[PDB]
Amino acid sequence: MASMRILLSNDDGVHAPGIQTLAKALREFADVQVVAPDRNRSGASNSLTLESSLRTFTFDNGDIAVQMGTPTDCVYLGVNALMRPRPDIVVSGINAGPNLGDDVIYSGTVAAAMEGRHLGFPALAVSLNGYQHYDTAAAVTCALLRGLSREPLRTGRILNVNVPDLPLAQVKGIRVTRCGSRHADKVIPQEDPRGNTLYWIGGPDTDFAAVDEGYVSVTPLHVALTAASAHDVVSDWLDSVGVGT
Amino acid sequence: ILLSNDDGVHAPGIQTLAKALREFADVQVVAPDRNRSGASNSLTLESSLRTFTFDNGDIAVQMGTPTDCVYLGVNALMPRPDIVVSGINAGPNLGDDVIYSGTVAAAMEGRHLGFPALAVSLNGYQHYDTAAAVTCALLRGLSTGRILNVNVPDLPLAQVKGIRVTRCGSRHPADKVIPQEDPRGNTLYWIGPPGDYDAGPDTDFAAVDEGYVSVTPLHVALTAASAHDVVSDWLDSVGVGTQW
Ligand SMILES: [Mg+2]
Ligand SMILES: [Mg+2]
Repeated sequence: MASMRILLSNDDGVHAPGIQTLAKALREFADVQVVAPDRNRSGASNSLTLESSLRTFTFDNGDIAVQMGTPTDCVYLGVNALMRPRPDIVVSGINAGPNLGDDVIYSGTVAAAMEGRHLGFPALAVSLNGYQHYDTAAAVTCALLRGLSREPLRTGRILNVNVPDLPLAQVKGIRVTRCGSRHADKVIPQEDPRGNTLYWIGGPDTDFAAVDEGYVSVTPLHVALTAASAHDVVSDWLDSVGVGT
Repeated sequence: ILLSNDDGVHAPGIQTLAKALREFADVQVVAPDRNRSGASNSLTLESSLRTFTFDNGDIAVQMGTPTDCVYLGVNALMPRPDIVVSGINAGPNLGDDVIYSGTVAAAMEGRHLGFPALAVSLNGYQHYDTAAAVTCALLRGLSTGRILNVNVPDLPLAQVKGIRVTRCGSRHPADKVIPQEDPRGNTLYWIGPPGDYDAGPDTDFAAVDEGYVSVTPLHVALTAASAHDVVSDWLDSVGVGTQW
């Protein structure tokens, strides 16, 4: 029953209908602090903005927008400075458009969640497979948060949630999925004065399939980029050709 | 060699590397037509990407991503390269940022396509020669399915101490959040170390602090660590589809 501290961010910026819908739904049963970008960051790199002062705007309701802040900037500032006591969880969304595939790491929605993966509860990244039923997506997120406060799930990770763009009553249920994959298939030029020649035009368990079949898709993600297997197969490769003239 | 980057075909880091590498190896430059450090690094999956070709051979993909430059370079524009390299970046690529880095991304498209790949970055602004020298030394190797991720101190080559096989950190422990004001009184926040330290003994972060070339074997993480049943059981135990 008790009040969970939620850091809410996104990719689409403080004004987006997705984050503002979710925030209203969440403020009914949780303490919500919005720290989001000052603009829509679709197509924009994610990174922590280091050693460069970030200006902070405060809205009437207390939402805060970070001037030129990436989704990771917002999460970093929210976790370490802007939400006191420190948030229990980071929620990122609701994003306008899906976040499916192995390409999700390059998305700002996932990136914000990823930045909040070390908190008390695993981070949620929430995307709507469209632009209409934010209500459905906000409902699915609430169910998830209630569940986490009931029986906690292991931290250090994120759940990537994709919600079909459907009325709540038409959603068939929730599946635990794994990410899909979309991609040599390059084509030919067609410029009117032939300005250039070199051109391009570039599973039953995948997240794509569950969403297409009308289900909420939940993919558990973690970041691990090193093998102890690689660490010394290049270390003995380095000490092979050491210092010498 | 296919040489690309994140900061553009005219970038100092890539030009200094392409010149130093043209000593030992043959290089084909395919890089974005503009600085992309602020742009997303995914492939542009369903559009027609124009290319520009300079007198020296260099190719610039118009509005290209760093991965686009590797994909479009290999399977459409360039004999097949021996090693795909991602030019000397202006600025570090340390810890969590490697997931987000355009420089790292370009190397990643390389090994997905099935090539050896190198990504290199300068922790500063001045000593591209130092970084080029380090890369040339490294490329001079016996001439893993993982990319090396290399970070170089911004020092004259003679001031550089060693070379460390490192792993990635998350975020630097020394990087704190420091509240500030501007002359207008606006509230501002500054992320980073107030001076000097305390980094993980084996991390990419640590090496650079101590004047050492960080080299990390790398592969991006979209895995679950087979934690699919852990969550599957969690949705059954707690009512998540109940209230509808
Ligand atoms: Mg977005
Ligand atoms: Mg760059």
